[PDB]
Amino acid sequence: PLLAAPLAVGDTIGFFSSSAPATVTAKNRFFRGVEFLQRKGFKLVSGKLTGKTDFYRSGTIKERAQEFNELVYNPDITCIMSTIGGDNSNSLLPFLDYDAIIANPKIIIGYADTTALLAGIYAKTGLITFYGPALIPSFGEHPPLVDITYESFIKILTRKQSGIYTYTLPEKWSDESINWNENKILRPKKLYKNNCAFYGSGKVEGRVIGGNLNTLTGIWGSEWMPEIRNGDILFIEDSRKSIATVERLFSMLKLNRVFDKVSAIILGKHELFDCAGSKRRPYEVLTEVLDGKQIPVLDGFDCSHTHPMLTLPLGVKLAIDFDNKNISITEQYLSTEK
Amino acid sequence: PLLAAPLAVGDTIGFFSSSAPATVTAKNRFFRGVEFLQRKGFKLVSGKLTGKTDFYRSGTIKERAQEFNELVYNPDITCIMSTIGGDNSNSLLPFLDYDAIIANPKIIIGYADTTALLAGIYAKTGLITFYGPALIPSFGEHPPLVDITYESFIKILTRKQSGIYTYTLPEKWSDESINWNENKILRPKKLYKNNCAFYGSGKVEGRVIGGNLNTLTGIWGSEWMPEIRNGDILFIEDSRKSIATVERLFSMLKLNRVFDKVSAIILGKHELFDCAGSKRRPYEVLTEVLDGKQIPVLDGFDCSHTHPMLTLPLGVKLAIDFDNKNISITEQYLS
Ligand SMILES: Nc1nc(=O)c2ncn([C@@H]3O[C@H](COS(=O)(=O)NC(=O)[C@@H](N)CCC(=O)O)[C@@H](O)[C@H]3O)c2[nH]1
Ligand SMILES: Nc1nc(=O)c2ncn([C@@H]3O[C@H](COS(=O)(=O)NC(=O)[C@@H](N)CCC(=O)O)[C@@H](O)[C@H]3O)c2[nH]1
Repeated sequence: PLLAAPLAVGDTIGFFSSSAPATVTAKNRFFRGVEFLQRKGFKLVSGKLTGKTDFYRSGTIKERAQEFNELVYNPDITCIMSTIGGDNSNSLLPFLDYDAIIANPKIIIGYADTTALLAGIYAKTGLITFYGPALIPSFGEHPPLVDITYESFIKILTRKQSGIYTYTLPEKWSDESINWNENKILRPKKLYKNNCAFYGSGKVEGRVIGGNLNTLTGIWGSEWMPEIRNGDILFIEDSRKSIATVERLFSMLKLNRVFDKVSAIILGKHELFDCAGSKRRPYEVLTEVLDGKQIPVLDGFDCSHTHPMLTLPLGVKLAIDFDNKNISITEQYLSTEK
Repeated sequence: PLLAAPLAVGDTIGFFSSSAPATVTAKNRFFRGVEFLQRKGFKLVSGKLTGKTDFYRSGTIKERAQEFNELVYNPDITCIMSTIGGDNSNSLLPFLDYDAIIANPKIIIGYADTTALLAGIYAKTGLITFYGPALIPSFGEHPPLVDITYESFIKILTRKQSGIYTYTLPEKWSDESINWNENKILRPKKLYKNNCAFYGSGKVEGRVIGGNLNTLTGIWGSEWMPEIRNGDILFIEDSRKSIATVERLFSMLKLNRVFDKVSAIILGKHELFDCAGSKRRPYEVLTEVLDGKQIPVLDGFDCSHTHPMLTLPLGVKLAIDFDNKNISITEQYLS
C-alpha cells in the first residue's frame, strides 16, 4: 500500500469540513478541540470553509472538494483531519485530486460520514487512511475521555513501525448525548465498564476494510467502494440507529455476499442503539441475518461514535485473537521516516 | 418480460407484511383499507403474519418470507399487495420462492420499503411488478383522495392491453400528516394544486426502473438490484427526508454512473421534504449533482408517498412527452 509519513509532536494538522458546518454550529466545542491540540504542540491550518454555512453543509460540492484539495497541496501539512461528519462527503469524490494525493501522501483521518472519503481515497490510490478522531466531536470532548482518545491517536500515528501493535482496551466508555457545545459539562457522563465481547476462537488475521456502514451505502457499487475480498476482516460501526435500520444494513451486506468472503467481523460500539423495546443487541440481529454462517465477531471495538475512540488504519492487516481477547495491527501503515 | 394476468373486479387479493407490523399498530386504518376493497367487490386473503408483532417488524426474516411465498402458492390469488412498508423487506430476498413466482406470475404491488421486493423479484424473474398502493397507507386513506388512488389502480390493472396508456394528472394532492389511524377525521387534509413540472423538450421513451431510492441502498450492488441500462428512465421517490440525505442519495447514483445511462428521470413528489431552511427542492439538488448533464426530468409525478397515488408498472417502456407534458405506458405489462 501507499503510506503517509508518520506524525510527530509539533507537526501541522489541517482540518476540513466535508459535510456539516460544525465550526459554526458547534463553535464552542470546535474552539475547545482546537485549544486541546494546540496545547499538545500541534500547529493547525484551518480549511477555507471554516466559519462558513450553506444551511445543512459547509459549502457547495465543489467548494468542499476544493477545501480538501487545498490541504493536500500544502507541503507543510502532515495530517488532514475532518472537523466533523454529516451526510454529504460522498458528493466530493469525483472532484478530489487523486494524483496530488498520490504525489503528496498525508495522514487522512476522521470517521462517520467521512468514511466516504477514507474508503474512496483508498479505492483510488491505495493510500492507508485512518478511522479515528475528528476535531470537533473527538477532541472537543470534555475530560476524562478525550485523554484516552488522544493517547491512542498519538500512539498509533507516532510510534515506530516495528513489530505488531496490540490495542489497549479503554477501561470505561460512554455514549451519552450530553455535554456537547458549552463551556462546562451539565453533569458527568455515565461511565460504563467495557463490555466488548470476542465471539469465536483462535486467531484471525486479514486486511481490515470498512467504516461507518450507513455511510458506505453512499459509495456502494461505485469505483470508490473498495472491493471486499476473501479473507478480509470487515470493520463496521453505526450511530443512533434503530434496530430496523441495523437489520436492513446487515441484510444489505448479506445480499452482497460479504459474509461469504470475510474471515471475521468487527462491530464498533453502537452509539445509543434503539432496540425498539426488543432488548436485542446488534450482534443478535447479525446472527439472524447470518443464517448459520459461522464468522467470528469482535463485538464492541472502541472505534466508533462512542467515547473514547481508538485510531485504526484501514486497508492493512489486523490480527484478532479470540482466545486471548485482543486485537493487533500486523502490517506497516506509515512510512518509517518523514 | 414475464407478465401477470390482469386484475378483475371480484378477484382475490392477498396481503402480506414484509416489514412494519401495521395491521396491529395502525389497526383502524388497516380495517378501513380492508373494508374499502371489499366494498369494491374484492375478496381478501390475510397473510399469516396479520395481527402479529415482533417489536419493529411483523416476524422473523424467515417467517416473513414464508408469509409472502404462501400467497404465491395460493391458486386463487391474482394480486399480492403489501400492507405497508418499513425498513426490512430486503432481508427476505434470499428466501423468496422465485421459481414459484415464475411458474405462477401474479400482480405484485406496493411501494416504499417494498421496493426491495419489487426490484428483487424483477431482477430474478423478469416479472413486471407494480409501484402502487399498499393496503394500509393507500386504501385506508379517507375520501376524497383514496378514490383517485383507486381509480388509477383499477384502470391500470384491468384495462385492455391495446394502445398506449396516458396518465391523468391528479388535480390536487396532499402530504399533510393527519388522519392516519384516528377513527374520525379532524378535518379534510389541506389540498395543493398539482405543481408537477416537465423539465426538458421532445419525447423520451425507455424502460422504467427504480422505486424508493433510500430503499434501493439495501439491495444495491447485489444480484437483486436490476441492472440499469443505457436508455432507461429512472423513477425515484423518497419520503420525509432531509435535503442532506437527498444529496447523499443523488450523489450515490452519480458515483455509480447512473446519470451516464438514463434518458430521463422521474422524481415522485417527496412527502414532507425537509429543506433545512434552504428553501431548495430536490430538483435543485439533483441539478447541482448532475454537474451540467442535460437529463430531462419529470419533477413531481404522483407515484410516491403523497396522496393520491398512481399505479406504475416497473420494467416496461414509458414515453414522457416533455413538450406536451404527459407520460404514457407504451409496452404491454399484463398478459
Ligand atoms: N448532542 C449533540 N448535538 C449535536 O448537535 C451533535 N452533532 C453531532 N453530535 C455528535 O457528533 C457525532 C458525530 O457527528 S457526525 O456528524 O460526524 N456524524 C455522522 O457523520 C454520522 N452519524 C452520519 C452517518 C450515520 O449516522 O449513519 C455524533 O455521534 C453525535 O454523537 C452531536 N451531539
Ligand atoms: N401521519 C402519519 N402518522 C403515522 O403515525 C404514520 N405511520 C406511517 N405513516 C405513513 O405511512 C406511509 C408509508 O410508510 S411506510 O412504512 O410504508 N414507508 C416506508 O417504507 C418508507 N418510508 C421507507 C423508505 C424511506 O422512507 O427511506 C408513510 O408515508 C408515512 O407517512 C404515518 N403517517
